[PDB]
Formats: sequence, C-alpha cells, structure tokens
Amino acid sequence: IFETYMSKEDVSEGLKRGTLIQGVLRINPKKFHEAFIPSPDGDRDIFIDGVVARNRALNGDLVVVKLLPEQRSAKVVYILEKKHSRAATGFLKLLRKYALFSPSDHRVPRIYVPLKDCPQDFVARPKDYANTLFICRIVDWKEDCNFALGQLAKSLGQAGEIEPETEGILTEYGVDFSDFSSEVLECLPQGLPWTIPPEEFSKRRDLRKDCIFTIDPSTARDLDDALSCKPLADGNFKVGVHIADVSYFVPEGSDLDKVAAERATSVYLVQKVVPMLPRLLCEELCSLNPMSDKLTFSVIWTLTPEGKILDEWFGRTIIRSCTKLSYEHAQSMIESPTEKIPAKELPPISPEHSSEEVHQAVLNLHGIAKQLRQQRFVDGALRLDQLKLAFTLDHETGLPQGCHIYEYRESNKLVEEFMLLANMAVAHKIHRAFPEQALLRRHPPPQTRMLSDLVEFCDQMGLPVDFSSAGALNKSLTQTFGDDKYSLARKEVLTNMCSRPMQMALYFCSGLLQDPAQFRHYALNVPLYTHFTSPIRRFADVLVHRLLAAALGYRERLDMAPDTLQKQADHCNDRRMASKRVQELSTSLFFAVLVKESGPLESEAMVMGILKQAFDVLVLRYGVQKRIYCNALALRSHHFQKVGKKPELTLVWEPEDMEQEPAQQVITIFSLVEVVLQAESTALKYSAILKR
RNA sequence: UCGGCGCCUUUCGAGGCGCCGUUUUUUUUUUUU
Repeated sequence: IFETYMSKEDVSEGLKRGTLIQGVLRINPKKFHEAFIPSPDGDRDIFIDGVVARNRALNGDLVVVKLLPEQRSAKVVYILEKKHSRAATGFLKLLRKYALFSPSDHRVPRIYVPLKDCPQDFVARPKDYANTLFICRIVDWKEDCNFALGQLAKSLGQAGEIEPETEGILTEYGVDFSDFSSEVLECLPQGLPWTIPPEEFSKRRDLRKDCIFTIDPSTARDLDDALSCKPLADGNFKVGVHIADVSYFVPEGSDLDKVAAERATSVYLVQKVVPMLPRLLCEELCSLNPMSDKLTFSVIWTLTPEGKILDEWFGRTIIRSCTKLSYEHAQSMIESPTEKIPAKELPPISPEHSSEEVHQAVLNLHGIAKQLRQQRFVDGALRLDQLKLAFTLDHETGLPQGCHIYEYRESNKLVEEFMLLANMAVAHKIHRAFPEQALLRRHPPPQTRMLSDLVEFCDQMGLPVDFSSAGALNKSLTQTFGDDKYSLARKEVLTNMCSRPMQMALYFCSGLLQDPAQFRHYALNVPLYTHFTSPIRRFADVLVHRLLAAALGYRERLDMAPDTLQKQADHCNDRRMASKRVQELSTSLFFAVLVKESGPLESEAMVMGILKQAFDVLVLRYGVQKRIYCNALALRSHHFQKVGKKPELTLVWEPEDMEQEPAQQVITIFSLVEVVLQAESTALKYSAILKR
C-alpha cells in the first residue's frame, strides 16, 4: 500500500512558501532502489531511497518532493508533469484473472494484464510465449497494488531479432514512426513537374552562375547546405554559405507546421531514419541536389587569407549546385595540392564548370579553415571527443558483418569551421534586431562538486592537468600526454573521466533570462550561439528562419508571445534528448548481435577502476566498457591492497601443470590487459573474460 | 553491481522471497547525416 497524493492548492501554497522542492527524478540504472533529484540551492543531489518512498513516479517525471527530517532524504508527494512515455517492452507469463508482465527495463514496475488482452491460446498453452516480445502501456496504478495495471498493445515478434527490438525501443522512447495523414499531404504543392514561379525572380538575388558545391557523406539522402569560395583581385576571398529555404514551403498555421512541430528532430538509426517532413519535401523540393534550381537563404562574407571579416550580407537567393562531393573525395583533393586528380574517382559535374575550380576552391577553403581553427583553439575552445564505431551491414539479411572506427579527417573540420561562422553571425543579427524574442543556445559551466573530485584524483597518479578553465583544460590534456600507444590510451581514459561532470546544452528564448552572463556558450567560449544552418532536420532552425526573415524586412513581425517560444523550446529539448538516447541504444544492439554471430573477439584493454572483487576495463578497439570478475577466472587467489589511495589487485593464477610455478599479475589503473568477448546462452548478452 | 546461506516454483533455458557482508546516482560539447 502506497500513500495518496495531495491537493493542487496545498502543492501551490507549499511551493510558493518554500517548504516543498520541485525537480526532475533520476533513477540509477544499475541498482533500481535509489533515486536522486538536483537541489536548487547547492550542487549535491537530494536522495530518495526505496520504491515505496517515491509514489508511482517513473524516470524523467518532474516531481514535487518534501524533505525528511535529519545527502538529504526526501519522498515524492506530487507529480506535476508526466514526462515518461508510460510504455514498456517485455515478456508475458501465466503467473485465474490476470497474467504477469515483466519488462526488460528494471526501473519500470511489473504489470498485470487481464486475459481478454492476452492471446487466445495463452491460458492453456503458454510455453511458446516465453520468447516473444510484447509492448504494454500502463493506464492505471492503484494505491493498494504493488503491480501496475496495463493494456497489452501488440506482439512484436521473437526476442533477439533486429526489427522487434528496434520497434520496441522506438515505442518505448516515444518516437512517432507512423505515416502522414492525407490532411498533411494536402498542404504540399500539387504540381509534380515543379518549376520556380516567375514572381520570385525579383525579390531574390540570382546566383545561378557561381561555383557552388556540397560536401556530405556518401550515404546521404537530404542535403541542407552548400559552400562557395571566390578569389578577389586584392588577395582576399568571397565566401558564401547557402541554406535550403524550408520556411517558404511550410506556411504558418497549416497542418504541416503542427505535425513538424510535434516531432522536432529527425531520428537516425543504424538501418533506417525516421524523418520530420514528408518524403517529397525532404528529398525532392528542399534538398540541394545537383543541376537543379533551388531557393536558398544565404550568408556572404569577404575574408582575408587569415580569415577575418570585412563585409557581411544576408539574404534570399536562387542557386544551382554543380557537384556533390563526399568526405572522401574532398580528402583526396586536400592531400594532392600540386598533382591533378584523375576524373575516374570524381562524381559527375555540371558542364558549365571544371574540376580545377572545385579543386582550388576546396584548397582555399582548407587554407582559411586551418587558421580559423588555430585561432579558435588559442582563444580557448574545449573539445572532449570520445570514440564512435560504424558498422557494415549485409544487404540481403540485414545482419552486421564488421565494425570499424569512425575517423575525423580534415574534411570534417573544413565544413565545421564555416558552419560555426554562419551560426554566430546570424545569432548577432537576430539578437540585435529582436531582443524580446529570439531562439539561442547556451551551455552552462560544469558542476563544481565533482570537478573538485576529478582535481583531487589527478593530483595523484603523476598527472599535471588543471581544471581551472576551459582553454587550460584543453591545452593541458593535449600537451601532457603526447603520442604513444600507452599515451593515446591514457588520453581515452582521461577523456572518459573528464566528460562526466559536464552539463547539457539548452535552447532558450531571450525574453525570459535577465542577465547577459548566462547567454554564454561555455565549451566554444562565445557570447551568442544559434542554429541557423540545416533546417530539414530540426524545427528550431525553421523558427530562426522566420525570425531572420522578419528582421530583414521581408515580412511582418512574428505574433508569438515570449511564453509560446519557451514552450516550443522545451519540446525541442526533450525531443533532442530522446533522439540521442535512441541512437546510442541502436548502436549497442547491433554490436551485441555482431559479437554473438562473429565468435569470440580478442582485444586489449586498459583498467579504469578497481573494486574489491571486480574491475572495469575499456576495450580499446571497440570502445565498450565491461566489468570483469575474478570468479569467472581459473586462478588460485587474488589479494586487494590500498597503497597511498592507489588500489592494487594481485592475481595468483593456477598453473596448468603442477611442476611449473604459478605466475603472478599486478593490476592497477592504466594497465594494459588482454580480454576476449564471448556470447552466452541468452540471446542478447555477452561477457568479457581475462586471458592468461 | 554482487559474494555467502536458507526456502519455494521449473519443460533445466532459469526465476521469485528472506538474513548477513559489501559499495550513493550523474557520459558532455561541435559539425554533417
């Protein structure tokens, strides 16, 4: 039996007086008996122990708590906002009136389902339904039942496959993967051979004779932006960034606008993509495909060879892109400055231009982008880059064949510098035009509480890093380690440790925050930032397109209050967090399937934590973090000692032959060991075990 | 996250309830998909 909720008037009175504390619940995944909310006063979190103490609140709910008398313990007494999807994936068992549902997630409780929802052959023959995934939605949880009451949605398929588990994590996280109704496709233009209307040749600047190109990955269906560079007659360059004009095709108030607003970010998975607009807009009219006339919104600068701004112009234009490069052709043209590249390895080009113009254009943009990068990192930019893996999937069956490591070459930096310049320029324009309403991004500084713990950790172990600032933090991590096999692994382990206390970046509206100190982006060390570029994938990028066209005098001022923009910003934030979690879980699923169907995988590892009877490794080749126990090891003994706050584990192994003396192994932090990954009898679980 | 012990339900694939002994949760920024 749980405890009943309280009235709304008492909640409001105690929340305005200050006796009750609101906050977002966070639930430990590894152990499900404890939860934490952030304190408003100080840094350290408020403890909520047990399952009874938190009244029917799931992970992510925005709850209202009351502190227990005598780090600080509280109990949930009200729920303002229900932010959890109230859905789960799991298995059904015949415990009569009900049937039991056990979710895979251990934070979701156990669910009673009536036998009308259960299938027709479950009551007598339930043995074939012990490996079959079901989706169940909680509709009611009583105050006297330890089990929620649920409605069974459907049958996914066999557990351990690719598509049942994919649809399970999409439904559990709230991603709407359904189809578009006919009232949404009726707002699209109805002319299949679409052409530019002749009244749009006077309000826009015509750039159909320039050399404009796109650099995007080989597996790309939507192209948002294009670049151009031109050498001037006094040793300067005219650099232009061109973005697809999406807000011309999405009118305000139409059903397309509400549907696009409902799912803010597109979701990218390993095998497919859940879009935000219909296929017609995303892959035909809006996308900047080669040799077609497109309506764009563009920014043009005049830059010195070191990359300093002398002129600036915003405005609506009409372009025609000439080629579509990749991140691999651009790297070839970067790495071959004095030698002509043969036409066999190049994508097709419009006959108006030559490949020499594209070649010298990407060379000049590389020359400017190098100096912009160096100056930005002298000024104090911070960059904690971890390890990401990419898969090769078989075409017919859809199973993974092998994983490799995604490498950040120079062509990924060429684009990243010009996009960072266009975003900061547009942020300055729409902030000085409309101070009351503007959409901007902010990153708070990291938490002082566990930055002090990382400082006292690196005070030991002979590491001279410093965490006083952001540029100091980046220059210290780059200079101390250097380049070596043991050193690069040291860098990876410290990047994983340093990436832990950083906070998360937020969208916000400028009419609610009072001081300009909080408008600052911490990691990039700039005072204003906004996402003007790439609109097809995000909806805040279309809100910024409307604001900038109102500021330039092309239309009337926006009629939205400063609170409506804040509500839309909160929706875009939660959609971007759920999308990020979904992509991480999809990569983890495909790796577990690869380990099971590719035998044992042999690699090296670096210890990053040591406990009394177990230790955590980080597999260097794959980047996954697994825990190793001594019980699965054929060893005579192991001893744990603490020497100068530097733990030590000594393993005395068992000799295969009695005559040969038993070897010894000493394990401390930053030690290189060898591990093997082996699948086990459960469908999607594996383990890592030490070798020799 | 477990280690040990006791009990119950199994189609042997394992689950669930207690008693001790452990250990208080944060994985972020950038660009293109």
